[PDB]
Amino acid sequence: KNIDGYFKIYSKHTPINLVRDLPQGFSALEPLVDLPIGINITRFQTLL
Amino acid sequence: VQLVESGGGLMQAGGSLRLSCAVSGRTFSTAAMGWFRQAPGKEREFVAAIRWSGGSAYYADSVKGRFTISRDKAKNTVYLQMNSLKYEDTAVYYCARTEYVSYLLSDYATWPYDYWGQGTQVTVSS
Amino acid sequence: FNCYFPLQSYGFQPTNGVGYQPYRVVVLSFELLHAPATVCGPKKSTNLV
Ligand SMILES: *[C@@H]1O[C@H](CO)[C@@H](O)[C@H](O)[C@H]1NC(C)=O
Repeated sequence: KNIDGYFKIYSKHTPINLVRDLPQGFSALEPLVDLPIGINITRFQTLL
Repeated sequence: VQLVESGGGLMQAGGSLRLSCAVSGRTFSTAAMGWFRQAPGKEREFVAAIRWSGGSAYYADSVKGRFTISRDKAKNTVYLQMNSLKYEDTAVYYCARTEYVSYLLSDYATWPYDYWGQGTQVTVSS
Repeated sequence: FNCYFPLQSYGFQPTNGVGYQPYRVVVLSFELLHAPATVCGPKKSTNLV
């Protein structure tokens, strides 16, 4: 997310055994990164 | 920093020769290049100058309409195209370089240059 | 004539007058945009009791 110029990145890694779809359950994401960019964002894309 | 001259030599009057002068070694900047000449027993004398930036040229009266100075920045080389050769053109020709930037091109006729080539003989025959 | 090169060199010699000798100059300008302030000072800490 991007709020008042700061880019907040939270993340969480877990093991799973579930090819078909998202696992049902509950888990919280701890913050990892806080970037003082002050950059506008309205679009994004992924790189594999 | 070295100035390496080439070309010239013997040519019959009315003919054309081209002198080259290549600059080797690390330079910070070049303001202008020039050609001078010294005939036996005579004082060394200005021939032509060229500003490295823009390529504007300044000529001694004695060579106007006959000689052309030119520059190849990428090859770090100055040239003197010597057309309509006369006996009076017989001399050792010297390449010169300066980092001194004058607003006034005509200053290159009288400015003491910092770097000098070894000199190349031009001999004009009948 | 009436056509000159806009730039000219400096005559910086070791023997030149102080007025004509070279001087290195840095100008520090500060900016406050609609963005986070990312250039902050030390704010030195004190011992814990
Ligand atoms: C950032 O996006 C907002 C929302 O449309 C817009 O008003 C503003 O002009 C944009 N700013 C920049 C840096 O273009």
